[PDB]
Amino acid sequence: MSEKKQPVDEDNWDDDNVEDDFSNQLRAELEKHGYKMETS
Amino acid sequence: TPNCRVALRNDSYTLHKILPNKVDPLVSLMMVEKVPDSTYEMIGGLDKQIKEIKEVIELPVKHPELFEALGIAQPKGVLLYGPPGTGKTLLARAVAHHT
Amino acid sequence: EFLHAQEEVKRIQSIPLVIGQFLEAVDQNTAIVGSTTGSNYYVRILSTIDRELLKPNASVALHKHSNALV
Amino acid sequence: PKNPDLRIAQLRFLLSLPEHRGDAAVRDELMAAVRDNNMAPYYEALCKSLDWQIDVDLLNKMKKANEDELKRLDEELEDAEKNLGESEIRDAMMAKAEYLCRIGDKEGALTAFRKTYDKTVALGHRLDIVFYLLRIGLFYMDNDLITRNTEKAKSLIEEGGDWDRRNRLKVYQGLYCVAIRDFKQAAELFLDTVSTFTSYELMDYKTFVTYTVYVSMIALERPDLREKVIKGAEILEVLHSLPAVRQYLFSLYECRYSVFFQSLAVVEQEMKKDWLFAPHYRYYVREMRIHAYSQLLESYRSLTLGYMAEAFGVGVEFIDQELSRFIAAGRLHCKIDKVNEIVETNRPDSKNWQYQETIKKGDLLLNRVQKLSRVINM
Amino acid sequence: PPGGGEQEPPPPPAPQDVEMKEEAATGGGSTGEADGKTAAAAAEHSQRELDTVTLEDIKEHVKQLEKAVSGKEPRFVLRALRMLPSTSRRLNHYVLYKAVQGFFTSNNATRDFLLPFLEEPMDTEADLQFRPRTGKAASTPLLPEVEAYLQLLVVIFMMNSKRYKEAQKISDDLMQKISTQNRRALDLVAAKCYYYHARVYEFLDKLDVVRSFLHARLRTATLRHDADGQATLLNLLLRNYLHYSLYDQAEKLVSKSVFPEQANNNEWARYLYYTGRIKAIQLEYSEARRTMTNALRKAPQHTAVGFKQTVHKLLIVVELLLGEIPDRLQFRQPSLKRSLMPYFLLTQAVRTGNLAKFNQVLDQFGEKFQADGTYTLIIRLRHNVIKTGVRMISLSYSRISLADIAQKLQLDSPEDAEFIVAKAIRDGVIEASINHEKGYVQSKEMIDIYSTREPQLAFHQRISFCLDIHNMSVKAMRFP
Amino acid sequence: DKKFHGILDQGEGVLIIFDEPPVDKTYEAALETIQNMSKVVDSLYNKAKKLT
Amino acid sequence: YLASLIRSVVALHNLINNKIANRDAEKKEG
Ligand SMILES: Nc1ncnc2c1ncn2[C@@H]1O[C@H](COP(=O)(O)OP(=O)(O)O)[C@@H](O)[C@H]1O
Repeated sequence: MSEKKQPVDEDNWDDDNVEDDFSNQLRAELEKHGYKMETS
Repeated sequence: TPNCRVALRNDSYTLHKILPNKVDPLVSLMMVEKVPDSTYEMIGGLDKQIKEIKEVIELPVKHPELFEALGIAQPKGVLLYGPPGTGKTLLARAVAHHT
Repeated sequence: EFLHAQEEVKRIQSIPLVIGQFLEAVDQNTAIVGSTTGSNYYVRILSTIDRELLKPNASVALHKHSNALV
Repeated sequence: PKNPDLRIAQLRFLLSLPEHRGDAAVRDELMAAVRDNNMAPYYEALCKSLDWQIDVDLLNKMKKANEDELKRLDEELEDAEKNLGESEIRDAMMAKAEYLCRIGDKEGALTAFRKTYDKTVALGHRLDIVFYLLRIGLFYMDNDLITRNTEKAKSLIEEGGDWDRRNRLKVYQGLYCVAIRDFKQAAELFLDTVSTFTSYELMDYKTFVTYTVYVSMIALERPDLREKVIKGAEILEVLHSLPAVRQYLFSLYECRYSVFFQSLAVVEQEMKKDWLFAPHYRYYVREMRIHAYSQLLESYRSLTLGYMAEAFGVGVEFIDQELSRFIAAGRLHCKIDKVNEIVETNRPDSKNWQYQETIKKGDLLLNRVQKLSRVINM
Repeated sequence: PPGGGEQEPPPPPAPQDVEMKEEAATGGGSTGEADGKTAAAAAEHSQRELDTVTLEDIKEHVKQLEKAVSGKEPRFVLRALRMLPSTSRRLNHYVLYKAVQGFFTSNNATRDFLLPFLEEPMDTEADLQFRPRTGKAASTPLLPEVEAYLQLLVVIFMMNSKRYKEAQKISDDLMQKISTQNRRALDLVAAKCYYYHARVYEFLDKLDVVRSFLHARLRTATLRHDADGQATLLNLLLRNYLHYSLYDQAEKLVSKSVFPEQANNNEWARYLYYTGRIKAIQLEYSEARRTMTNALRKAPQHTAVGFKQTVHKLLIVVELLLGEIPDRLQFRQPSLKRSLMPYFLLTQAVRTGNLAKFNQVLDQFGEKFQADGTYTLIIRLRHNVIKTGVRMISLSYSRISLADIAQKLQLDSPEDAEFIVAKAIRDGVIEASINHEKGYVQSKEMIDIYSTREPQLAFHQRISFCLDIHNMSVKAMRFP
Repeated sequence: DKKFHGILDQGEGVLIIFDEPPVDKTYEAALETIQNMSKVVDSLYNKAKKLT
Repeated sequence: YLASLIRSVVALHNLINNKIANRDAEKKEG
């Protein structure tokens, strides 16, 4: 058994969707709000 | 077994088949009276009387040899007394339940 | 053909019908009833009755002569 | 004992995952690690620690004291069987295996708890043993062993009332349903906050108040927040000592939208450093943003997008890119316009969105049973 | 001699313990029950031969001092194996060579002594008509020569051993192949030696005159037997025709050999994958993903499965080409996690609308994709990035300027920002119009999609499908 | 607070009032069966997948 | 669509009810 003729050689899913949205977008979005008050 | 039901044909009254297990009359007796089945876990604050009642009843069943080493007759009768409503029935029901 | 024989079996459910009471069953498709003549009986059943309408303490019909479950 | 045992699991989280913050956490845990006879649960924590080169006599003075308690059990087991009580070998170490549960690993616990489970004829010791198995199964996150004994717990409470074993139990699923991302259960298991006692795991009752309010603002809408957690005297006076969380809850209720994001930045920062919310802190606010957006947006129809800068949150382009990704996410029912600078809403019926979740589950169960019937029967 | 004489003397007999029970039970069975009475459609000797390939894959590693396998060959090759009264002495000869390893020293086969280990089918009335013996008596030495492959002046010893098996293979193709399963049980011995016939040749030799011999092997296949001869001779036909530019793909479309109808659950499983990549490589997208999925859920329960590390990568290459994406790390492993992180970072760029985010991947991992041999499908995702984005923007913004969408897609030009939207409508992504005089692209709001016929088409696919599995539960039940 | 339902306008104050009990009974009381039946197929693993 | 979905699961539970009576008698009876 287990031959496989070789030609070549929750906890996990919801956050992966949440990793997809803010992948490179405002990770520690905490301190821009302190700087957005005097600008906007 | 003695005191067991059976089936029975009627033309010749030949024995047919064992009909199971009806009741012991002792089982029906306590079923009529319905004592409040208890345990040590519902005993409120009687720790020294539990130690007294085990010496006379609990020990001469599990260890009958332990009195032959002392060579005395094993006890037979226990008197429980006090004002009513203090747990005479539940303590006696507890000891018979746990051995 | 099975549906024709399915309905044929209820000719035993005719009119001179007596009344017992369910007590228990030994096994599949055979039970123990108690008639209203005082004597209990070990009877065969009829197959088409839904078995899951039995024993709180069920009123049952019994055959007149053969005195089986009906 | 297992009663101070959950703070250890929080401080292990406090040790490893804040990477710069790993100096005082490795000291105050070692303040409790190499005392109270703990041997097993910190070898790889010592591997995540520094060298600590001489721990050998530090272990030898403790594994001896482990053996000392273990050998007086070995001196108990023959004096209890000679003149028997209710199997007083087992009955002694049915309280001393929880020591061995803390000291050793689960194996000394599990073979002794299932030993003493069959001893006691009343559940009043059995159901307290089951609370021990639940608590270690949280430490080692035994997500498949908690499913067994929780039913075996709940099957015991029906005989008797056992409300100090039911209301105690509801906190455990309430911490388990918030361990998993299941918030409509966690607020429902935290529904009482009345019989919830000054426990061991949330030793402040007010920390339990913070956990039951952070999940309650997600799970239910506002016919129920405006009756339950604004009018409960059991819940008002305990955050009456809290300036932030009183302001954090009421800013959504009072429609003080600008200061809502201010304290939300504090909580989401706090939710990151907190244990057991850090698996899902990025899931929290993106649900709380879209909860905050749609509440304002479903009152009006012809709202301009530049009205939300000075009254809801500053940065017009910040509003722009954030609403752009949520309508594209398939939620937040409105339709933003761009070059006349207005946000128009719609109202879709409760059929298509109710239809959309049905076609998800219908594919998923058909994925389950088609894959099953290939595996079985060759 | 003490470090030898306690660690070297147990490697001879304990393999001799298990080799008197596995291929001696195969030699005790498959000479008398494959050349003998029968080994039917429900046979055991094929699965017994499946048990004597896998065990010896990871059994032998060492160059065999103390003759622990180097003495097995002068044992196992002096075999007539004709009938029981002449093998009752050979049942002693399984033990007579054991003291040859022990009392004396045998001939230690270390890379030179395989030439007097192959010329034996003349010695003491051996035959080749009993090819249920001799095809196995080829493969019982033909495997462990080539199992390690050892690639140092050995290849000719592997070759001449195959040549004697190729002489058995021509007697298979011509002489009395009927109802003894002389083709059937040796189509496996054909198929299993082909992978040792290939990794010799895929290492240092050519590839293509074997293909015409394989056409001559495919010639007699389905021409005497239509069971496991149509199957393994076509994956082993395809295995370098995909990697070559020879015609070989529209041939396999109109070929009748597509269905052997049964191929023993593991060669059938990858069979739908080698032709699953053929539709992938020649632009047949939507047909491919169902024979890619069907090639996944028919594989067994091993862990070191590096071809399965490729099919899970390739199955959602073509689904990025179609738009749908599942969670790929839903069965992530310690050996899958490292084989996903460059490729999982690719589909991160696809679910976004950024344009040169594709370029930030294709320079970072442009070399990794050419190692897996998949780059030619990767290069065309920019058509699917821009159709994902134009669906994303048109559904979000209703009335957006065409001189704003290009700056968000970093297109660097508004003058063709009209033009992708033209091909977005020509393909049919978005419906609504463009005010080319003004510059805004307005979109109509969606209407009652509930009272359209199309959710019944989500049903009618699945009404008829769910009645099939209820029928298949009936058809597969009453075997008793 | 959903004690009344409608919409408010900002330009001139127009309250478009509408009402429909949409449907609730047909779908979500049929949706929860699916997740009940999912747990039945999960419980099939404890008498088939372990067993044969 | 719900009622047909139920029909597939019920006969699948019947399928194991024949795989309980196939494998657990060939070693017992023969
Ligand atoms: N010490 C006690 N602990 C717990 N329950 C008690 C105790 N004493 C009496 N009860 C209650 O009294 C009832 C039993 O009556 P009991 O006191 O045994 O009658 P008696 O007067 O014969 O002792 C039980 O229902 C029990 O709940």
